[PDB]
Amino acid sequence: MQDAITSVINSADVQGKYLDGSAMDKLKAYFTTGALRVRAASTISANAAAIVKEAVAKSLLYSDVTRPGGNMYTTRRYAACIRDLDYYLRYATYAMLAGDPSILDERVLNGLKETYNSLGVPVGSTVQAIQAMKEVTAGLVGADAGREMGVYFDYICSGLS
Amino acid sequence: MQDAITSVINSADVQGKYLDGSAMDKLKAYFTTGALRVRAASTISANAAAIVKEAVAKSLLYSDVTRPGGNMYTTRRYAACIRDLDYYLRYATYAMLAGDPSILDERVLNGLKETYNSLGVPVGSTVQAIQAMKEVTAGLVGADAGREMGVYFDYICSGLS
Amino acid sequence: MQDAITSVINSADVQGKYLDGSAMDKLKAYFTTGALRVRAASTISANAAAIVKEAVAKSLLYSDVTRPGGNMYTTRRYAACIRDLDYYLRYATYAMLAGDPSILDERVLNGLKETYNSLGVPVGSTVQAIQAMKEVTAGLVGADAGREMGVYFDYICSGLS
Amino acid sequence: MQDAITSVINSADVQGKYLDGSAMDKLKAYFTTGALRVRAASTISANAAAIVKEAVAKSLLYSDVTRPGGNMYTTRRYAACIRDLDYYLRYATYAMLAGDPSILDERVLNGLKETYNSLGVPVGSTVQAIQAMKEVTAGLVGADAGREMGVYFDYICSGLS
Amino acid sequence: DNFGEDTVPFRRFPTLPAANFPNTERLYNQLTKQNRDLVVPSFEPA
Amino acid sequence: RMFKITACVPSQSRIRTQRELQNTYFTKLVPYDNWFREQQRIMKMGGKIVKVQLATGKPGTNTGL
Amino acid sequence: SIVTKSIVNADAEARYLSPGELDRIKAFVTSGESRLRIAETLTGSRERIIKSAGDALFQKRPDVVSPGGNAYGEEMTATCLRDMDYYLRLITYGVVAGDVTPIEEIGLVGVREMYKSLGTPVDAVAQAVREMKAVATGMMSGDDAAEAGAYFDYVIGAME
Amino acid sequence: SIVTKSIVNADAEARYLSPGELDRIKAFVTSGESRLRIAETLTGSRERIIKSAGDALFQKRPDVVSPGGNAYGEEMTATCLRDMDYYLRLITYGVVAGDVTPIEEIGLVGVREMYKSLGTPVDAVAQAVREMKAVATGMMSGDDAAEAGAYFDYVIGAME
Amino acid sequence: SIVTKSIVNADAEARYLSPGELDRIKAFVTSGESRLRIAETLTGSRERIIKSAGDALFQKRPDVVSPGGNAYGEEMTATCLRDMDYYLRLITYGVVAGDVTPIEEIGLVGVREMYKSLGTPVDAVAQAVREMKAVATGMMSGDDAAEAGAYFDYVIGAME
Amino acid sequence: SIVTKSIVNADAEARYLSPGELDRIKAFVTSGESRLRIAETLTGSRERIIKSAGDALFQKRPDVVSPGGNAYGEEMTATCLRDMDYYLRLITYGVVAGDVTPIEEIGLVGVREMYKSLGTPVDAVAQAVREMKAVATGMMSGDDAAEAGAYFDYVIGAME
Amino acid sequence: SIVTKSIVNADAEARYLSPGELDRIKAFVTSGESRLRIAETLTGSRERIIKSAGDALFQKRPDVVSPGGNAYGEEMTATCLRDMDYYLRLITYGVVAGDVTPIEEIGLVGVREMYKSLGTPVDAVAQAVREMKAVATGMMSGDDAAEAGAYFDYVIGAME
Ligand SMILES: *[C@H](C)[C@H]1/C(=C/c2[nH]c(/C=C3N=C(/C=C4\NC(=O)C(CC)=C4C)C(C)=C\3CCC(=O)O)c(CCC(=O)O)c2C)NC(=O)[C@@H]1C
Ligand SMILES: CCC1=C(C)/C(=C/C2=NC(=C\c3[nH]c(/C=C4\NC(=O)[C@H](C)[C@H]4CC)c(C)c3CCC(=O)O)/C(CCC(=O)O)=C2C)NC1=O
Ligand SMILES: CCC1=C(C)/C(=C/C2=NC(=C\c3[nH]c(/C=C4\NC(=O)[C@H](C)[C@H]4CC)c(C)c3CCC(=O)O)/C(CCC(=O)O)=C2C)NC1=O
Ligand SMILES: CCC1=C(C)/C(=C/C2=NC(=C\c3[nH]c(/C=C4\NC(=O)[C@H](C)[C@H]4CC)c(C)c3CCC(=O)O)/C(CCC(=O)O)=C2C)NC1=O
Ligand SMILES: CCC1=C(C)/C(=C/C2=NC(=C\c3[nH]c(/C=C4\NC(=O)[C@H](C)[C@H]4CC)c(C)c3CCC(=O)O)/C(CCC(=O)O)=C2C)NC1=O
Ligand SMILES: CCC1=C(C)/C(=C/C2=NC(=C\c3[nH]c(/C=C4\NC(=O)[C@H](C)[C@H]4CC)c(C)c3CCC(=O)O)/C(CCC(=O)O)=C2C)NC1=O
Ligand SMILES: CCC1=C(C)/C(=C/C2=NC(=C\c3[nH]c(/C=C4\NC(=O)[C@H](C)[C@H]4CC)c(C)c3CCC(=O)O)/C(CCC(=O)O)=C2C)NC1=O
Ligand SMILES: CCC1=C(C)/C(=C/C2=NC(=C\c3[nH]c(/C=C4\NC(=O)[C@H](C)[C@H]4CC)c(C)c3CCC(=O)O)/C(CCC(=O)O)=C2C)NC1=O
Repeated sequence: MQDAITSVINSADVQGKYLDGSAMDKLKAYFTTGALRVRAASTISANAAAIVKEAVAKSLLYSDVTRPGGNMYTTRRYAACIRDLDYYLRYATYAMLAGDPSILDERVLNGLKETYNSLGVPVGSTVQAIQAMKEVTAGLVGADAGREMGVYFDYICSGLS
Repeated sequence: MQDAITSVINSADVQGKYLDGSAMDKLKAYFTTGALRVRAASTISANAAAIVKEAVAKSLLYSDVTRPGGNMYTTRRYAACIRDLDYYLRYATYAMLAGDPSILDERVLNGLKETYNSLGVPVGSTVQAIQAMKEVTAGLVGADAGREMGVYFDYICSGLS
Repeated sequence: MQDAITSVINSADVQGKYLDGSAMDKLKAYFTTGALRVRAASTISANAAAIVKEAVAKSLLYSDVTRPGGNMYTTRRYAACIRDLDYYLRYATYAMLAGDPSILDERVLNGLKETYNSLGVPVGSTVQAIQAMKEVTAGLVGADAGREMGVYFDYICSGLS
Repeated sequence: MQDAITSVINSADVQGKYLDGSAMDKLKAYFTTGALRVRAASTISANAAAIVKEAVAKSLLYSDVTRPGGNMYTTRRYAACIRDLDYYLRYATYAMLAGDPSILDERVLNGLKETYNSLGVPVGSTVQAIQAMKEVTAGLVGADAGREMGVYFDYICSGLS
Repeated sequence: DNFGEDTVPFRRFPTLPAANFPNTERLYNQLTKQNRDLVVPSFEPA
Repeated sequence: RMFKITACVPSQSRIRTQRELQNTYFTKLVPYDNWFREQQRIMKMGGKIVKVQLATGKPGTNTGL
Repeated sequence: SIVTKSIVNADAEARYLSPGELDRIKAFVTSGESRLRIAETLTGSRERIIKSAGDALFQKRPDVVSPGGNAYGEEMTATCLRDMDYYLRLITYGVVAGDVTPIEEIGLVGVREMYKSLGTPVDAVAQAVREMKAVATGMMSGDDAAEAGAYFDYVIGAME
Repeated sequence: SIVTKSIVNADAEARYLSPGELDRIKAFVTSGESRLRIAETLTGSRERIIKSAGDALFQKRPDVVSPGGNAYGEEMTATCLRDMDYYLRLITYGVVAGDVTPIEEIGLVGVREMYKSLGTPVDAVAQAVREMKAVATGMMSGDDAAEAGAYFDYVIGAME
Repeated sequence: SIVTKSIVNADAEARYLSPGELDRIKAFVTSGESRLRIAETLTGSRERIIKSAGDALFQKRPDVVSPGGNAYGEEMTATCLRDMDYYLRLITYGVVAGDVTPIEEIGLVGVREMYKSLGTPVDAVAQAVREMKAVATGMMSGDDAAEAGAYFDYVIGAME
Repeated sequence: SIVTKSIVNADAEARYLSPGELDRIKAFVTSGESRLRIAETLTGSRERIIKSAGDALFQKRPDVVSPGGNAYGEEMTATCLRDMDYYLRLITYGVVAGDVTPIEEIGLVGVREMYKSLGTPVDAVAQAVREMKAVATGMMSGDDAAEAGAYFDYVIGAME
Repeated sequence: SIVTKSIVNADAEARYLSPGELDRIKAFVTSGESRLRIAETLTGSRERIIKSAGDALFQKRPDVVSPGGNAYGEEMTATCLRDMDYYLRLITYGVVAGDVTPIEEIGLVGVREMYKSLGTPVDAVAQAVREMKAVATGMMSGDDAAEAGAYFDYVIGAME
């Protein structure tokens, strides 16, 4: 679990030097992004349920998954699906606030692949749902923070695939 | 954990159809077997200790296992052996009653292989003991239910080997 | 967990015989060593903290490990290092008292290798620290018990490497 | 557990009324004193062990209670006494920050008299120790911060007596 | 030793520490927020 | 910081009449702070550890775990 | 079915099946024809049951068919009747199973969470299964209506 | 509040307040004046907030005011306006306290269980707080609207 | 031995060995010659002990040698004497160990379960080890007979 | 930083970040320039701070520089100043982090255990960081001196 | 003591005292005369032990008596010799009791916390007990010096 600040401190710590001016440059880059990161995080926290319901209504609803024969058929599997999507959105918001995708590699993509292979979850439908959620949150909170959420959603998809 | 009934309902549920006549055919097959399944289950439940003692007296007793140098030498290992055999017989009776070996794959053969590799338990002696128990219960409860117990004991041996 | 006595009883038990005269010979060998084993154990128990601090001051202190860039840099890693060394010395004292390195193979070297690979602990620095601790305890408690501690420290190093 | 803000809100809610001008004035009083509370809490967090050891050096040292027969005699009893005084200073800091002594009778003064009466702890000597702790910290943080610390120290001494 | 890795803990009815049974009974016989009192403060020395 | 541990633990004192495969063989995620005490407990059970693995760890990081 | 539930009960209690539950499985075996008849009559008249129950639900609770409500429009009302179809299907599965457990596995675990996601009022669904229960027990003979109404009653109990 | 949360979070950790938490309490102590100004803005114009938000809600979700709706029959709409007044009061409490522990610790813990026992759609309540947020942030300056919309945002987020 | 038990005691209590149990290990070390003499005399006369104890057991309890009993026939009586051989062997192991723990590990954990499986009456085995105890303490000198009778007494206590 | 701590707080409480701590992260974001200035001035004059603080410590507590003490000799005094360098470095890291957590992770967990191993008196180290605090706050402007003295105060509090 | 430890260790195990523990108590009961002789040797010459051990300690560790150390001044050196007198008294108690539960249960449990709260280097206290051990084992015969040095060894081991 590291921020932009903690990754800068960590990188300056492995080689063993003090804080140089380029580290201060990265830190001021993080701060001037971090103000709008805060406002986008509040907007996503306000509208998370509508974001997830628009994501599943965009991609997963009238397919074979939410139909019978898919892995989203029963109400147990539907509730697990909505919970999986809520967790993707929440951890993407954490990675957006920290400015580092180390949390997504640490807590989300740790053993998610093998349990998704073992339960038979389709990776492609999940990736489509996450990308639909990505442009839903991009149209919600704005353009630059939409790109911020975009690279972290893409990090989740790349760790998933 | 599924019966013949629950597997029929499950298969008709994945493809999404209602109950067809072939499902009713499988269900009536299950019932006309299930009456004698009940009587054989009562007979096995009545005589389980004699069945297990005849199984170990048939195969494991005067070998190197119950002797020194084997994995059945101490009283700790002997008690664990009798408990393992009792559990094989009990779960075979459950699979005979349900008409489905999903319980044997679910609770017996889940991690039994790797702990049998890790403790150094001989697989071949266990398989011989289970087959001896198989024809002991076949001579006890009868021919058709002997075949019923036979395919479930063989399922346990195939998951073990 | 076996002593010299329990290993003698175990070996006479696997083949199945009673106590022979050679077993009594090994037992009297264990006793005539065991008196000085007791006095050396009391001496090591009295001076364990000084032994460990002399071991780290001999080998690990002015290197890159206790410096930055090493695995012994932070106070968390230093405290873990001193705890690892204390545990090596304590288990070596237990193996010296029992007269058998089965405890070192049982409790120390069980999964210590793979966690030392996974955390990135240097094996060579640990081996140097253990050998420095070995001749520190040899100069402390004496020559013959120094050899006693020597083969058990060497057992720990051989299981580590 | 409630600060001045939560107690004001609880009074206005048990009334069922909105926040009138007297509640606004109480919250303005707390929001004026809060910066002084913060700075005094930092200054007290600076010198926890020094304030505790100066309180023992003023009251409890060189008296009968550290001599044989006293309740502060042994090293276990000395360590538990230092622990109890650190608790009193820490919770007085918490009650100073909240501006309400509800945490003191919720979490210090709840079963403290019965505990001290069952153990045989002298209540007058520990009241004098808390009074010397109050005197030392009022010498540390000044007049008015020392007074707003001493009101909760007097609360602890009154609930203990 | 008592519960294990897979078992939810449950109400034990212990014997051999002589304090342990009436303290356990006085603890579990109450409902939550029955009273603010601590059922044992401490044990008196011998 | 989470260790994937797999361990086969035999209980020699009691022949447990229930199935208890999870008490015997299990693979689980342990935090790093409690992994030391849990490894000591497993060694006191005497059970052999097939594999340990660490994937949340990021070793070598002095700051931010 | 009843056999899987008796097996997991004898498994958790680590014993063989008692002769009481062996007699229960035997009585279930003999009552298979009656439950086949009940599920047969329910699979026969599912459309009439669904149409009368949906119109009775819309007559009772007009909030769902109102503008701004959940089931507004042609496709939304059709999906409402599709969900009633799924629930009557699970009712027939539990009727032929002798147990409520396939209804639990397929359609009772997360219905509050998923209907919290879709925006469906769950008490309206409980009213829909209430109307389906009233109509199906109006169709059946009274003893078989009591049997099917036990499973319908279980579904509306797990709803609200 | 902020002071309660900092005290408790240092209290479990068996430590004093860290200096970062102390300048957090100091910054909240300095921003209390703007918090009290937002609270007077929300308090003094509660009539127009509740009236306009109820109007926009019943315009947006007419089925709850429609026959069969939970809020039916003048008192049901009017009764709802009291629940909206409760939530605006909790918004004012959370604005003053600097944290959402008044709002959560009073009117958000068992809100799902209560509104399920009353038969109320919780999404329509989220729309009511959404219209209250629209009228309230239409009533203030920019940073004041953001600081009040944070707590309005928390209430609508804790609904769903 | 006593050293493994003192080590696991100091391990569970997470401390070094106390000087009391260091003195216990030292006293065990000095008493090694006496226990070697006891185990020497027992390993000397094991056949005579087994023959007299088996005939005394068959004279006391004739149910095991009767038709229908457990130890009926030549091979069954020989296996009975073989089990008495194993128990006297474990008695010698525990006598030379200074502790009852190898007797526990090898032959005391599941003897009730395995003799429930074979059909052996366990109280008859307790009588057999009682006769072996009486004969072996009849052979030894009284102090060494007390030491060996402690381990024999432990075995018959763990039997019944 | 403050963001990792707010994230682990929202994680353990299993909710999103509150608008209070979003405003805390935003205020931390705006105060980045002031903390950059503080860490800039500290990284500028680290040698002068260390020299004056070490001579003040040796003037106050001469036991460490005495014969038989810990820091006796050229290399031992140089290592003492090296440890003061590490602690001022961690002070700058925590000053720029906005939180005391990197100081905790790198140099506050086992300092009592490791200085118990080396023989260093830990209260002397607390006096050394006290002198470093007094000198660094003597260098800074009073508001920035209060900020840096918060982290210095935390270090000497975790020492003693 | 030995009897307390044996009684408690049999007491948790729900058994009586094993015969090995009983001859342990018997051997301690016989060696009590030599224990009382060592106790009179340690008691009668306490003045010279404390004086010579304080002299050799302050010769060995002069920084704690130099200005800046803990035991600087008249009263502080008197309290230092008083603490050494306390530890010699506990040594005499542990010599009589045959075990270290008097020494540990009186003056070794929270010794680190107490001497950290006083500001005392614990290694210099270990050197004080080392010099006390040197003077005391220089005062006796061989086995008497070994038996007293066991308890002195336990005190210095429990320091570090
Ligand atoms: C409002 C826009 C929506 C709505 C409201 C509605 N509420 C009720 C009845 C009650 N509501 C409460 C709610 C609270 N009590 C609290 O203390 C708090 C926290 C401060 C809340 C939110 C309670 C206790 C009642 C019961 C009566 C009472 O006030 O004591 C009703 C009536 C329900 C009924 O069955 O009569 C309605 C209609 N309903 C809507 O449709 C709007 C979406
Ligand atoms: C914090 C990081 C984290 C994640 C993400 C996580 C996921 C996770 N998803 C699971 C299941 C699931 N996840 C899905 C997913 C989907 N539905 C689909 O079909 C789509 C492809 C996708 C919806 C977008 C489904 C259907 C299941 C349940 C399958 C089953 O076990 O029946 C399970 C098994 C337990 C359960 O039933 O929930 C875990 C542990 N756990 C974690 O700790
Ligand atoms: C960032 C966290 C951190 C800390 C705290 C740290 C301490 C640390 N202090 C050391 C030595 C030392 N530190 C001291 C310091 C002191 N003794 C005194 O007399 C003074 C009062 C006190 C100075 C304040 C001394 C004397 C040594 C040498 C000890 C020896 O060589 O025996 C060493 C050994 C040399 C090395 O590997 O660099 C380390 C690792 N290292 C770290 O990475
Ligand atoms: C009873 C047998 C037993 C052992 C030995 C054992 C060791 C053990 N050593 C560990 C770490 C460690 N061990 C070291 C070791 C060293 N420092 C170095 O650099 C040198 C090479 C060596 C000092 C001699 C270090 C640095 C760590 C911590 C690395 C980290 O996780 O940050 C850990 C991870 C948890 C922890 O932080 O302590 C375990 C479980 N556990 C056991 O149950
Ligand atoms: C419900 C499904 C299920 C099964 C089957 C199961 C088996 C199981 N068998 C075990 C041991 C064992 N199983 C045997 C088996 C045998 N003796 C032999 O030599 C023969 C090859 C075979 C007798 C037929 C032995 C000897 C041990 C103990 C080995 C030891 O750990 O000392 C253990 C380790 C714990 C123990 O000592 O009992 C488990 C968990 N657990 C389960 O949950
Ligand atoms: C067998 C277990 C099971 C259940 C329960 C289930 C429910 C379910 N209900 C759905 C929709 C729906 N269900 C309703 C139903 C209702 N809203 C109302 O107004 C009525 C009161 C209520 C009818 C009782 C509506 C309106 C939709 C469409 C929601 C939307 O499109 O936003 C969908 C989405 C479409 C699809 O993928 O088929 C599913 C999966 N699926 C299952 O597999
Ligand atoms: C060291 C721990 C240990 C024990 C206890 C042990 C018992 C043991 N007793 C056996 C048989 C037996 N043991 C008996 C003994 C008795 N029945 C009687 O009538 C007598 C009263 C009683 C004698 C005291 C009999 C009759 C059999 C044969 C049972 C049969 O063949 O059905 C066998 C089967 C043959 C073999 O593999 O050697 C074992 C393993 N083995 C061990 O390794
Ligand atoms: C029987 C168990 C037991 C112990 C050990 C004990 C110690 C003890 N030592 C004290 C002081 C002290 N003890 C020392 C001792 C030393 N400083 C040094 O530099 C030397 C290394 C060392 C002695 C050789 C000093 C200097 C003080 C005074 C501390 C102060 O005035 O701040 C005090 C506080 C004043 C008092 O009431 O005596 C206690 C309670 N009390 C007990 O009941």
